[PDB]
Amino acid sequence: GKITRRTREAKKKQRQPIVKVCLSYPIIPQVEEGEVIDIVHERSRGAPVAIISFKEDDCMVPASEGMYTGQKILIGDDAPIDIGNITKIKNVPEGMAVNSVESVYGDGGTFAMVNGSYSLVVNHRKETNETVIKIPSGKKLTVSSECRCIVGVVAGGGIHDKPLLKASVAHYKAKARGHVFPRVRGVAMNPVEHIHGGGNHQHVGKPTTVSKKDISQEQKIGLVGARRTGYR
Amino acid sequence: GTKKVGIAGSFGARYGSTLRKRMKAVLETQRAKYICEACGKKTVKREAVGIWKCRSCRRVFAGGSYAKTTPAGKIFINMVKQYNTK
RNA sequence: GGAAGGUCUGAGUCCUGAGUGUUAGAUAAGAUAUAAGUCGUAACAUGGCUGCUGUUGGAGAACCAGCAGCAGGAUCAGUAU
RNA sequence: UUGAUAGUACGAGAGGAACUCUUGAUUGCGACCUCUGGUGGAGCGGCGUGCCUGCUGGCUGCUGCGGAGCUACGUCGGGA
RNA sequence: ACGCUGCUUUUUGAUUCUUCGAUGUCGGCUCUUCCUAUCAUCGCGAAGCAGAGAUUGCGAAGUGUUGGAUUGUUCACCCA
RNA sequence: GUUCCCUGUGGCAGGGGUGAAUCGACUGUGGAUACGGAGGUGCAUUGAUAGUUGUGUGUAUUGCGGCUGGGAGGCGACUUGGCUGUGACGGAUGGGGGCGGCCCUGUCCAGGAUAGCAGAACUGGAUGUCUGCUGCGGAUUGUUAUGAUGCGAAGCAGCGAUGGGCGAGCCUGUUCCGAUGAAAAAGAGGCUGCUUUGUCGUACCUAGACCGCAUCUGGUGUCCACUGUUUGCCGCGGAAGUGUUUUGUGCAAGGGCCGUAAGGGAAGUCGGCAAGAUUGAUGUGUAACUUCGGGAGAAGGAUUGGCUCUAGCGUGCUAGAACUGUUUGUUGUGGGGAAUCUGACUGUUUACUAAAAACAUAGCUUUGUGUGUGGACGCAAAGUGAAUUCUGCCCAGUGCACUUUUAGUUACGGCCUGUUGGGCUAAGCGAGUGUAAACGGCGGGAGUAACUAUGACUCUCUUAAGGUAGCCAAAUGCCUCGUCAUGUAAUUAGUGACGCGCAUGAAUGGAGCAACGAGAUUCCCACUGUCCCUACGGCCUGUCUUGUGAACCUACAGCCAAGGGAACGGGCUUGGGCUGAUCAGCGGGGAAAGAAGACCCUGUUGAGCUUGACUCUAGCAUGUGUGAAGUGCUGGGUGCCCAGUGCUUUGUGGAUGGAUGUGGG
RNA sequence: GUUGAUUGAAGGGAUGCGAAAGUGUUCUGGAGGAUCUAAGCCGUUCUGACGUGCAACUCGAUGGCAUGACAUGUGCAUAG
Ligand SMILES: [Zn+2]
Repeated sequence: GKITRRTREAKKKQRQPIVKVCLSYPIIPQVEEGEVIDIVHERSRGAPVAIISFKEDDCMVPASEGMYTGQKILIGDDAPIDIGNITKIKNVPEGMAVNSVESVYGDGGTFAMVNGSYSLVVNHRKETNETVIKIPSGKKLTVSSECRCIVGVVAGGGIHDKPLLKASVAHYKAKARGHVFPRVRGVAMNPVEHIHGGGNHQHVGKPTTVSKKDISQEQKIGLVGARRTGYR
Repeated sequence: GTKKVGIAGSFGARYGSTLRKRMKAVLETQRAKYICEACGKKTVKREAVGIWKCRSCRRVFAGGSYAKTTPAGKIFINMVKQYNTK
């Protein structure tokens, strides 16, 4: 055989990468006052980015829905509750939506940083200083009560409300983001390139669930380690 | 004008009728004009996804992809605003 | 009108387009009167799971099940420290 | 193949021929251009586009008729 | 009828003698020539041949044997 | 890479020619002769060079001097020797205004042709304002279009900026994107005088000066280029500039590219292949169906020149009338209609025999993953292929997942016990449960309704479950040219209907055709040399002359009948024969030429690809040896060895030896 | 780098109907992987020419596409 498409698309990307800018906020224990100086678009992202200026430091963060240029926000551990306002996660009531939550007290942000997402604060277990939160995927996770966050949802709304509708729109999206476009189906190739192969009719020819444990790398194509298949 | 098709009349008869109704709904709120809150004039338009700007006084704010506010943004903007009063 | 011709009225021929009737057709869904029947028993008694109206799924067939409503019901009604 | 032979011979009837004479054709073969048809970058006319300053006269494009010659859809020709 | 004896080389088999340092492999269209086991035209017998229409046999290969619908078809099957 | 100029000569030989502050590069950026960037324009000059030589005027720069100022004005916008700005950024489209060129027009000075006539022609040259901002003012105002305005309209006064008609840069708006349109070098500045400006390239050729073996009908980045007709920078014709010869014939048959045809009108053919036919503009008139947008330029009918006038306002377009000809006017520009199969649509493909029903696509569904610079509206792997309407039943086999906290099976090393055995300590396999938009699968036999016929109903064998909704002799039906109807004079074709369907059937996707198609099929109108059946004509070839002058192929050769022969002889045996040596034709034979048959078989000859072939292997999983010191804690058996295990700082995280399992990558 | 035309979506103006809710007509504007044509680019058919060729893939007529999921010079990255 020859080497399959999955493995070559991985090698092309170490030669010529897609790069995003790494948003994060700094450490400031005393309550300061910031200044949104600009909100801007970025290639390969869907969310707009805000430029906020402190007394001796500037930062780039995901803008929340409800920000505007020239607005003042506060940073510090004991800061008041309002859209924006980087503050510590024990000063936040239950049922409130936050974004860009860190996990180690000083790493910037880790959770909920894409277009239109947030995490939920569910419980404050005041003994042991633990906070249960819900992250965007649904998993529940206890963090310390000293990690910081941002109040509100990320801007950029529901981007899937509008269909792509046309070939050229999927062409411009994959140029900016790096998806495989177009995709030739594996059953339409010759056997030399794909485990799905030739044959006098187009058909896979054997089970499409494959293992995730113990088999050769380059055999893991299809539905890898699937617990269940079917419509519902 | 057109009876049922509106701003989706640029598509002729392509793509199917269910998909042309999704285009018509999101295209009306995306290309409309909104009143500014700082100056009070009707001059807000969309620049890119999530960026709405006023042509007079130049102020920029952040919202939804195709609408100026989103249904889950309104819900949490109130909670922060009731929490401060009470 | 000197004539070649011009003008008005206009049948008929040749072609296209609506209408309003009437009719043939392989196949094929109903209705009704019969015979002589075959399979069951849905309704009428609390008719052996009370019955009926709308709606949505299912079964050889009557019909069966879910959600709300009606008595044309099997109740004009029953002891508060 | 037409007319005559003949509604005759033959036959209860119904039906129904031949030798000899006579009229036209179909197809093959070999010629011919008087007539009719086709063609005719020979010739004459009509209507145009550009160019010679315009009219006259030219050159260039499309069109009607179209002699001679060639031809067929036209004309001629079979042992006792 | 039941049995028995032949001929042709147009069918399809049987065989493997020639050709694998290559003999262009189906049908149609076009064009020529040969055979007779004669379909028509010419001559002549038989009859369960009255006439008419056909049926069966002998001499005879000079001349003729068409136009279409459906199928790639050979073949087949209908119309004139 | 000297091909450029001059001289001599029958192509060579000899001697000449390329001049730079103000052209390009040597300098910027992870890149560069097209991106960024200190600096110019006229006129004249050689045999051959010129933004380079000479000259009129300007701009920058190297260095060296001399003199001189740190404030005046304006309510304000701003004026002045009086710093900290730029470089620096996409597509489409409207309005205003135009470099050069071209056209119409008044006047003046000249040019070329002419038999005759021409209100005096034709040609050349020269001349012929508001995007914005401030003060007062105090409510209206404007566009082709969207508008502007008590967050201060119009108006008045200022500041700043800058002959007529057909538009390039330029000014000013609107719009489009899950696409929003590089980076770095390079800032300072007044009036004057002298002085400086390094290195390398520069001749000639856009195809007869390049590549394709060549003076080859092929290929090769960018810029400029007039006019009549016209919507048209196309087609059909003209300028400017550029290229070009002067003693071959005159035209048989057969070819290559074209023109015209009586009467018939697809009878031709596998098949309307080829040709003919429609064609611009403006009134009129437009169906079924349909995703309501379309279908649609549907279909069908009519008008059109020249001349002389009228009407409108926006002055070149639009509308109306009379007259006239040998009846005729677009001297260009889509054939249409009725059905079936198939792919939704615009797109892409086998450079050199396949353009498609193949591939892509939006939409729809499933799977994995809490972190990569990227943080689940994310990133990656598969199938189906727009919308609409649907997507049934089967977990027994194979695959995948979880669990083994209630069987078995199983390796190094360590520990235990014993005379060289036995115990204890893994994952995997096995077992249990779940999963079909995973791979796939989806039955026989007997009776039974008052004529026959059939079987709602019953018994029976049997499966993991027995093919559901729909659809069909369909690109899927062997038998088969199935059976009935319809179109023809005549139907192995087409369409409609029927269904025990060799072997239809549900994201292996089923049913379904609005819109789109150089896709596959059948019929109708129109039209014709496709044919009946061919004729005549044009130009280039061929035929004939002069010059230049190949190749393939060749045992030896070259008339027939029969015979025998390795079973189809030019030559052998027995018979029959044209014609003494030319020229043009032609396709019967030479089992004609080309190519050590690709089909087929054999060889103990290969290679591409697959897997349930044999033997192995990268990677991955899981125990275990090596590695760093000190301490506490809970549990096992007999004092014991081990498990997890927290803590302390003072090793470190980079690795490395062997064992078992898995492994068409 | 990319000519000249055709069709006429949203938004905006005017005018008519109606008790109201609502709706008719017509201008303006200039959307869309919307329809032709040019510079040009491809390669459907003639199974046309040619087939020791102009040519180791060309020539003629006919046809398809021409604002893009385009075409093209040059710096860099990918190698059996
Ligand atoms: Zn504003």
